[PDB]
Amino acid sequence: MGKRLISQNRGRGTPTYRAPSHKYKADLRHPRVDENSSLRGEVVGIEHDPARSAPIAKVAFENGEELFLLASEGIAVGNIIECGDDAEVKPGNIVPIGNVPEGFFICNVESKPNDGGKFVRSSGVYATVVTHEATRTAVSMPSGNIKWLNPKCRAVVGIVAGSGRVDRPWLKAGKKYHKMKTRAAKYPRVSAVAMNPRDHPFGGGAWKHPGKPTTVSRNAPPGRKVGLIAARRTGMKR
Amino acid sequence: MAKKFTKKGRISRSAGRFGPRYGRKDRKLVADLEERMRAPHVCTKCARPTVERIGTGIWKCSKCGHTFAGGTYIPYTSVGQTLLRTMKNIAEAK
Amino acid sequence: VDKSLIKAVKTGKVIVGANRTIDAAANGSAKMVVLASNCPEDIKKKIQATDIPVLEYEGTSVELGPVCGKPFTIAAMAILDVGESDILAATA
RNA sequence: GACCCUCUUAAGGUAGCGUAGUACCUUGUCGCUUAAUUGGCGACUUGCAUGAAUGGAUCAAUGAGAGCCCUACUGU
RNA sequence: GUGUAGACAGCAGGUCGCAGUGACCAGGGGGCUCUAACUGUCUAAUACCAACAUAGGAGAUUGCAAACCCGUAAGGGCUAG
RNA sequence: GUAAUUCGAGUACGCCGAAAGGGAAACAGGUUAAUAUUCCUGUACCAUUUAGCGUUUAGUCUGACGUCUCAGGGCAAGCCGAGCGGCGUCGUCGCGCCGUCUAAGCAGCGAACCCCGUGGAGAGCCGUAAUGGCGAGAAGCGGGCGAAUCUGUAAUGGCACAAGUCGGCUUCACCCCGGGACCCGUGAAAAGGACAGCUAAAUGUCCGUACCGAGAACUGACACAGGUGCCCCUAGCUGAAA
Ligand SMILES: [K+]
Ligand SMILES: [K+]
Ligand SMILES: [K+]
Ligand SMILES: [K+]
Ligand SMILES: [Mg+2]
Ligand SMILES: [Mg+2]
Ligand SMILES: [Mg+2]
Ligand SMILES: [Mg+2]
Ligand SMILES: [Mg+2]
Ligand SMILES: [Mg+2]
Ligand SMILES: [Zn+2]
Repeated sequence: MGKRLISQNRGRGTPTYRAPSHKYKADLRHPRVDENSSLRGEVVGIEHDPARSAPIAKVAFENGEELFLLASEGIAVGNIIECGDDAEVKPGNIVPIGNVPEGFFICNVESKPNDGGKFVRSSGVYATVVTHEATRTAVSMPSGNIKWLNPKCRAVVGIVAGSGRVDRPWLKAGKKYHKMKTRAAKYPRVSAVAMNPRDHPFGGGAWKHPGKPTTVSRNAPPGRKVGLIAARRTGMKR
Repeated sequence: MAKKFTKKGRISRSAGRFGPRYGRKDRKLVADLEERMRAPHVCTKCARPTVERIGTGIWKCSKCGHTFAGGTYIPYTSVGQTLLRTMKNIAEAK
Repeated sequence: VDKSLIKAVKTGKVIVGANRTIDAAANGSAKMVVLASNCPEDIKKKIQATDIPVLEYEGTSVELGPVCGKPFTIAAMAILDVGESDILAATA
């Protein structure tokens, strides 16, 4: 058994690959709202989220529950966040995407209604509402894909705060090191061609090279799915 | 009013803290980012250039205490302002 | 109107600043108060309902300053004497 | 030794670099460096068997990295 | 002379020695090349390197009941994403 | 779940996990051959239970926080001059050294920050070491809140029952307080405490405590030139300096 790969080590769940969950502020999700209900809350603070490197808003709701929300750009302390099917479609409000006009920017979008918000959550990203239909509503993802969602899926109106985070180059291994201390990701990473053959499919050889094509089949088993996985194509576009 | 901007000194800007490290391209990028982020930013609540970054994406007004979530290095992005202008045009039209 | 606001200060008694404006409203010596687009209403609805008229300026407190000779900002601008002016009629 | 054809059983090395940490022949030829240098550097290069993220060329700063030279220093 | 002060900086004159940072402590310097950009890591006990890492550049998969991965299962890592 | 388990992830409920994190409260002197904030003397303090005397403000604050840099105040140590008391030196001189002490507790004052009341400041004024501040209310003037430390008391204890009295300078590497800068890094939690307690009596169990802590008490077979630990501390001169 030429040793297991880094991906298999991470799947094992060892401490080297686990997130420092105790360092994080909140499991960001929409407040739980019953069918045909609404809740209002006011923003009391804007805090740094170590798990995302983007601000989060602390919201005190009418029901006596205090919750951390994924902050949209422009959300300010003292703002009244409304969440409901009848809520005004305004930045920071959590409304169903069936009530959002075409061309509006949404974020923290539920995969299914009441899911808590799955898509469009990183700093600066946003989704655009494209079409409305009777049972489906379509949005353009930050990836460019068109996603057909239930119109009852809730989303906060606006874009995610923290835009331009990666415009500043790391410039230095130490800065990225400090970012990686709060993440599960292993830093730094050794290239596979630099490893021995017992440690990677690409390892070994008198000189550094994979020895086999780096595009691997989608059928390849664990310990073998390395390099370009099921690549449609390779190279820079001609 | 500013530093002794010598005959050659106006290139590194705040990226002079890095010396000859990291290449000219990324030093220029970081220097431009610092210049844009250190600029005065007008408060949307009191309308004076007193908005400073309190954290990564967190901005506060030194006068009125207005704190909000914005860009990482800029209080207001162009996409967010586009959203605001779309909603404002809709509101005006009706 | 480009001189009426300016004429109200060139030849008129006014007191700029929310503290002195509130004092003038309290004692009544102010014919009215001129408030910017940014002034709250937690202490202002009481002065509105009173016989002191409340006027709304077409711009923020930052720009209401420079139209009245003051390099600084003015939020509440209770006038005292119109003088060579009839600004009270324009207010109401 | 450019240019028509070939041999083309996909194509036939572009920019560069080049006797290289890659050059077998080989201590290659020339120039500087020495009294004299299988050396170092520069140029030329018929590249046994260079070449573009199997990254090419190049490079300020950095280096207990590898060579050569000048000066100073010395029981080497 | 500066300074509230502690002190610090400077001047004039005289003078001894072979020698005044007198001991102690304490860079030798420069030129031309190869190579790796750099700080960093490494064969604990023969290899501190041009090897590893790095920021930068590029490609690939995946819209999340995802991609990738662990488990015989129950269920997990990545993911308070 | 597993063929099954002493095996297995998750969930729920519990429970443990720090002699360097948080944390109710004690000091000086003496005493032994060897223990001493533990015994003794003196002077304190904390917690619970009980009894009496009175009661919520209630949910907040505190505990409770990173890196770098800097101002102000204090202070252990250090240094200088005078007096006093010893010792040394004394070929000449009159210098050199040592000492000239003093705990907690209790009471008193309170710098910065912050807040409140007046005030009305721009062809600009007020500040800082620096950044700064200001009609969205500067300076100035009053008030409140609020430190380290200092002062007194404890003042009779120890000292050759020898002196024991004074001043000044500086102050790290310690304490208090405030500012600024940085972060694609944001720097713990919970117990406990405070906000209504005063007086009296009783109670405060259990475990550790010697000594070494290393060129001989640990570890490396050793009274081992290694390692653990240089982990935390350190006087005068020279000198930037440990
Ligand atoms: K591995
Ligand atoms: K790598
Ligand atoms: K490159
Ligand atoms: K002991
Ligand atoms: Mg293999
Ligand atoms: Mg030689
Ligand atoms: Mg190519
Ligand atoms: Mg290197
Ligand atoms: Mg490498
Ligand atoms: Mg415990
Ligand atoms: Zn503002």
